[PDB]
Amino acid sequence: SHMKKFTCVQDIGDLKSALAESFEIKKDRFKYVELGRNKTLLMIFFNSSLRTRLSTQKAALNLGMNVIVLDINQGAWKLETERGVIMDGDKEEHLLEAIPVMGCYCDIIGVRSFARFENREYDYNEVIINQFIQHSGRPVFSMEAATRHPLQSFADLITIEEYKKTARPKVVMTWAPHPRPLPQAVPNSFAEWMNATDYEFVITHPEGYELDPKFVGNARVEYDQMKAFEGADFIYAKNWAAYLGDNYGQILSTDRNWTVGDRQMAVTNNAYFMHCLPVRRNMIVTDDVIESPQSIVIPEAANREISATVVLKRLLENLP
Amino acid sequence: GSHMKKFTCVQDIGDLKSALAESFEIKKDRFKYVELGRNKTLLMIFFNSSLRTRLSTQKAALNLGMNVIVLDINQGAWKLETERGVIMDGDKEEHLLEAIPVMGCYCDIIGVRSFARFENREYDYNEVIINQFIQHSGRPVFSMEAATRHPLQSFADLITIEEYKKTARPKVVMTWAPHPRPLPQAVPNSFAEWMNATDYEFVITHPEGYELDPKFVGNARVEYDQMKAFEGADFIYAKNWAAYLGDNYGQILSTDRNWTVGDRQMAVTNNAYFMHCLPVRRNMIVTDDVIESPQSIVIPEAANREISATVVLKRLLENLP
Amino acid sequence: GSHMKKFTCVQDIGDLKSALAESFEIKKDRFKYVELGRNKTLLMIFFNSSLRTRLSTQKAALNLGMNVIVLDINQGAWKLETERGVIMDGDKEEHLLEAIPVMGCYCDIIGVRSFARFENREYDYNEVIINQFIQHSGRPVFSMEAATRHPLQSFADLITIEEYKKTARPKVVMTWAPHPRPLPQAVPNSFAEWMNATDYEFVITHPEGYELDPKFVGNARVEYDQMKAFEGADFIYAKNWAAYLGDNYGQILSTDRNWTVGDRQMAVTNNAYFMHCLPVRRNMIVTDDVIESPQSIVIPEAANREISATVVLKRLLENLP
Ligand SMILES: CCC[C@H](NC(C)=O)C(=O)O
Ligand SMILES: CCC[C@H](NC(C)=O)C(=O)O
Ligand SMILES: CCC[C@H](NC(C)=O)C(=O)O
Repeated sequence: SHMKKFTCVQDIGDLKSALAESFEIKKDRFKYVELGRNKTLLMIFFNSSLRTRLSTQKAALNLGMNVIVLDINQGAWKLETERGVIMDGDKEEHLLEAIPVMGCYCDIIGVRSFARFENREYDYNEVIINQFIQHSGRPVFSMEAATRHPLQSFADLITIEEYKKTARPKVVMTWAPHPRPLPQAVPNSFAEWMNATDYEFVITHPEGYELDPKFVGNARVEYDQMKAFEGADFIYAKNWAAYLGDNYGQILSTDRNWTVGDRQMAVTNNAYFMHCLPVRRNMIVTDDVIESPQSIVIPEAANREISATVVLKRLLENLP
Repeated sequence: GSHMKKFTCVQDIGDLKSALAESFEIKKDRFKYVELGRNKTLLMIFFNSSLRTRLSTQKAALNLGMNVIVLDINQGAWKLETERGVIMDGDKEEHLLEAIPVMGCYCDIIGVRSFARFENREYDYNEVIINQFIQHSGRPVFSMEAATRHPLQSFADLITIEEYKKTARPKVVMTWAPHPRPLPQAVPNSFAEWMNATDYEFVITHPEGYELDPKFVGNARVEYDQMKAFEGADFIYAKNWAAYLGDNYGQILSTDRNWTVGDRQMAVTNNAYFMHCLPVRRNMIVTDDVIESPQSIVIPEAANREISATVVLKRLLENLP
Repeated sequence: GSHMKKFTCVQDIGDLKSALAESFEIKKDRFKYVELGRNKTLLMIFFNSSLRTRLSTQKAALNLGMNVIVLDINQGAWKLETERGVIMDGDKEEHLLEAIPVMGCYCDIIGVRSFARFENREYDYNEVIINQFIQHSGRPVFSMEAATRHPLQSFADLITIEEYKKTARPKVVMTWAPHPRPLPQAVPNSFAEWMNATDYEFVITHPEGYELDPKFVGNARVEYDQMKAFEGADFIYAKNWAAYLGDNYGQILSTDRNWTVGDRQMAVTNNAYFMHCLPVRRNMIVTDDVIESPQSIVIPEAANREISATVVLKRLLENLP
């Protein structure tokens, strides 16, 4: 296991052993508290965060690491992302100096940088997250980039294994309405990871909301929500803005009929309800559904500490 | 008392005597229990500003060798929707109902600061928010100032009065003072609550209309004449608060600068010490001269916030499963 | 020199030789003194933005096994009233006079960053604020950049020049450069102050009207012809600063892009290295090509900020009561 970064499911290697370490740590949280002694983790945020912000610090502490959270934009200087521009305006520092500089004071870097929805190529080529990998001079892990969110998916995996009633459950990812255009990072990431399992994976969303093929893989895509839900064992709801052609980053619908309510859950095999959070109640899911005992939203969130501890541990183990 | 499950009111601290004992024990030997909280994580959550609580609590946690995570919800996280059963099709991204449980997932103890909102007296006085953390965080919760109390502060105030008192049962007078904005009655309520728990001679003095909730006032003497209350006092605890009674909940009834604690009033005291929880608006709450006088123990007071916090944190730790 | 009570100017570091010695000692063995600062708490206070100082200082403190509390006053705390004897019946909730002492209550060492306000030259140059922390914090105070100096930076600059110099006494040229906003002369002042303390050949080059305070310029050669100053330089330290003399204090006299350090000027140097404290506005202060060239040691420089901080912090620790 030579983890040099953590941005996609490939980086975690064999899911079996990965899950093994996961539950090992769930059972004995501070087992490796000495592993990261005198090792410093730098968490950088370009966007808001409750779970990632908190869960990652806890994870680092579980490994006895030093933690430095940097909310660039608030305490530091707004960065100029484009190269070859005359910085005679708004920005004081260029990303080109910033990244290297930040790498100077830590051993591992965590970066959260939501898709900007300004240019699909820029977003999907994951320019920013890649520059940290290229010039930080340190191992970099994603706290959600423009197109993936491995730390989240990994946790989702852990919780499904943790709660599944059979070896290969039917896991259905469903779109839901949201008032703002959200990245497809979570959906992309979830699919990517589910496709890596032997689960029966199905993706259901409205017309026009198809995700990038490379992520969809060969998962069944059902345009009829009620159909996809039939006999599901797990429902993973999440909204995302359009991706195809002329609608990149746009809201094509706010059809409240997709709001995961009791109507749809009923058709499932008494499936559990999952969501990465934050969640807008009575938009993505009904108060009753999320409050029902089938909702494992919290246990899920909880596992974020685990996924992070494992990834952090791996990265540490491979530090020079 | 040694079964601390939370810390929101004076009842939670148990026997004042032993509590004060631990306090001075730690004042003397600050890191005596530095190993107690090893690998134990404290989560401090702020919904409002803070200098003293923000700083003093982190130091306290470190004194116990704990891990500290300060979260300024609203800045780094997502604004929460507090009301239940609403359609979150607007401003907010996350609901308090998910937020609290989630936060509990990553720590062992939680500290919350949530000022009274002055929107609905019942909501504030039923301490809905602070209680939901207690109900759904799944962790021991301590108040960094709720809507109606501020135990961490009062406890420190107690420690400092004991620390400086010249006699066994001093006359401690709490006095209202003018302020340009409507402030919570959390500090006053809390102070009374704690003073009433002592054998001190406690007196509360404020303008007409500013009476505090009876359950807090207890049976403390209420003097509407400031100069009278001040007579022969040993300690003066000044603090402003907005009206509470009936139609004026959360409102400024007066900004009478005559109540500003100046030399005029101190003179009538028994050379009393001056106290205030801070922040303090100079020449509004108290005169520059008074606060700068040697009778002002404002800082030593503030300093004790580290102590009160260390003790509470220690107790909470000791009772962690 | 070995009894550090504060760190605001080059005098505080003592003998440069031994100072540099410790510097490289730590560069080689980063956590050598990780036990030195155990159970010692550092409080970093920011009144202005910061990437390098904010990060480098926390790392430094960790290298010494210290506790770190970063406080972004203004965001999490209460805006302070700086002027004394005012009636705080407005905007501010807390006065600097209470704030400083209070903050000192919870730490062992304090780091403060407070940019020059450019409102009154005397106020800025008398370094009123940074001095009040020294006067009333009750703790050793070190500058994270005050109104007129930035020792932590200069010390690092020194370390990197020694680290890269090709001869015993290189020609180090500090050059002004255009900037759209009026910047403090703290970095330039500080750089000169430290260079003047070395046996290097030091030259300062800037446009007419931008002369720095004499006490800082010392007896360094001042060349108004940029191209002349650059001739055969071994190190180029670029940095913008607003006017200082008489009627133009804190003002932009020029934005002459001819001073932008580009290849044109570097060519005339002795293949000199390029330095800058950062942040840097590309194609304003320096050309993309210049800063990206291999002669640019901008990052190695920034990196040394961790070292300068670790040394200063170590010294301060060693002299704690
Ligand atoms: C972790 C989720 C972050 C974000 N959600 C929102 C609502 O901003 C997203 O969809 O990527
Ligand atoms: C610690 C005091 C906090 C607050 N003060 C202000 C000014 O908001 C209050 O009166 O509750
Ligand atoms: C490192 C200090 C940077 C600062 N510059 C700005 C942009 O305010 C200054 O000139 O002091």
